[PDB]
Amino acid sequence: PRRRVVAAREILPDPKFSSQTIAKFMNHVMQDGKKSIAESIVYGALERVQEKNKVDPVEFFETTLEKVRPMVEVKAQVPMEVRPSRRTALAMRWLVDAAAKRSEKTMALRLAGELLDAAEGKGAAIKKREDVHRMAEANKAFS
Amino acid sequence: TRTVSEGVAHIHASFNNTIVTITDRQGNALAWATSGGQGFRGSRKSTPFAAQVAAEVAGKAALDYGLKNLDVLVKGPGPGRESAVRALGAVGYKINSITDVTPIPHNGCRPPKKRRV
Amino acid sequence: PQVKLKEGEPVDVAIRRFKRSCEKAGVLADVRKREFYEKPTQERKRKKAAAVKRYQKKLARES
RNA sequence: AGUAUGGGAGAGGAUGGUAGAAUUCCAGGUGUAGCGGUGAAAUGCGUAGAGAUCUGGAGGAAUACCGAUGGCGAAGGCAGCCAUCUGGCCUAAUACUGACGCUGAGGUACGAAAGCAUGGGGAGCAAACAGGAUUAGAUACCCUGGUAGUCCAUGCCGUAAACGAUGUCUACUAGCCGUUGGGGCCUUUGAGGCUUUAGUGGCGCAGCUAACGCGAUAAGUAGACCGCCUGGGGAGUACGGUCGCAAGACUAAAACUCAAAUGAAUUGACGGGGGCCCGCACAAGCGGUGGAGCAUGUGGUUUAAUUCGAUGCAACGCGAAGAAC
Ligand SMILES: [Mg+2]
Ligand SMILES: [Mg+2]
Ligand SMILES: [Mg+2]
Ligand SMILES: [Mg+2]
Ligand SMILES: [Mg+2]
Ligand SMILES: [Mg+2]
Ligand SMILES: [Mg+2]
Ligand SMILES: [Mg+2]
Ligand SMILES: [Mg+2]
Ligand SMILES: [Mg+2]
Repeated sequence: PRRRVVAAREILPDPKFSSQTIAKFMNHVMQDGKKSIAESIVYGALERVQEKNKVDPVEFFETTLEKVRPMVEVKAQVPMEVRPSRRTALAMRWLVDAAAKRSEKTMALRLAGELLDAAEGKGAAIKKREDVHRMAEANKAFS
Repeated sequence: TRTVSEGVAHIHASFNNTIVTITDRQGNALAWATSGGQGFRGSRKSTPFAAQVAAEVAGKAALDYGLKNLDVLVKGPGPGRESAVRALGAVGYKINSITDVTPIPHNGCRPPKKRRV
Repeated sequence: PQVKLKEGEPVDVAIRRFKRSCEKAGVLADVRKREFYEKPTQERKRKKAAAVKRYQKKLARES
């Protein structure tokens, strides 16, 4: 805004696992206020991955989001360093967008699939991160 | 084939383009690159990035002759004059000195007329 | 300028010193001046304006 | 008011020589894909080798820095360095002439740039002109080339917002602060402080002015001489004459037409002037319209009639919160 700065909107942690990151991803997944269906999808994916490979769901999700998180951006065109909140937001948006275009029937198992793909290193979100890195390198000199 | 230990670098920076020519002593040419030639063919030829790319490619090409120390002479105005020496340092040349050689007439020939834009 | 560089002089600091030396020399302004021919009447008016501004600056400082 | 004698500052004028930087062109060396240009482009240049860098050569024109409401000259105007010829100005004392002065109708000399005649010269820039763009059109602004000219010698031309929009000369009328060239006086720490004179700038009392403003460099207070004006157009025009190779210049009307044309300043309004600031105005996000079927209103067509209103934002699920009779 022109005048003054608005404080960040506090988001209550996820009741089950007490993770603000999980709550933020859940809200990213939500559509039309259907929080119950979003919760079902996210908890189901976390439980599936935990059962498949024995790892703490919160730790694994944080580690994967770290890999998928970007590093640089360009603003209208001059490169700039992304802020921590925008980093996480872009990462989660990229994961959900790539899942939207994935070819599997459902969304929860199809989200777990992309989580494993990103953990391995090959995925649409990682490709988009590499593309933004390339474009930032191309416009590096400015600023 | 020829091997030389020391050389000079000339940066012709203008308002539309930047030329980087690496020569030996006595002015015999060894390599040359241009901001417009190294892609970026548009109004971006004058941007600092194109000059940096040109300097990088010129230095990489000139490394074949085993040049480790370079002297820098810079001519004229234009963005990208500073980027050339930075790119040379990045590629690894040790810059002995940097000097400016822009000509200054002592009220000689009449310049063109003023643009009315 | 002829900015001779020390053994451990970083390239960035060397370029900064070279820019400072060029700014002190003032070659860039001389190069700019000759881009287009300026008429004597315009030059005389510009110098008159410069002198008027300088005297006002001196009086303001003295005040 | 003028003269003799000692010193001082200066892009004052004329003639000749000379030095450095840079642009252009011409040969040679290295070397290979672009160069150049604009808001973006394109014309143009380059593989029979451009642009870039180095060496050598040719020629023209102008003199960076110093540089300064700094300097000089009647005005126009005068810029590197050196020599020759030459005008004026400032400054100290003494010594001379004894009103020898001011202005000036006619007349006469000088007089920017452009232009004209003869001969020479020509790097860069550039009227005209050609091509490429922009635009509805572009005879323009922008871009690529480019002739006269710009330069030199010898003459002509007599013009400019040739302006301080302020004719020359003389005397008098508070003060404060700079700066250029001289004279005089006093301190010392070797440079400073006071005065006076001739220039050149910034404020300002009185006074003047319609106002803005001027104010010892008057547009104040007075004197001497000259030039000029009498509403706006027609019109610095025609006729006649003079000058000029020509372009043109100078002197200079009338018929006719209108009630105005003007100066300074005051409020608003506006500016592709300057700025300052706000709003889901942008930006950052979520979901839509514009594509499909259907509902509803409108414009057009159609009809015997498709009853009448609302029309950018601010009319179009609007008057109508409800037409089968
Ligand atoms: Mg040009
Ligand atoms: Mg007289
Ligand atoms: Mg032209
Ligand atoms: Mg002569
Ligand atoms: Mg006249
Ligand atoms: Mg004049
Ligand atoms: Mg007059
Ligand atoms: Mg006449
Ligand atoms: Mg938006
Ligand atoms: Mg209307």
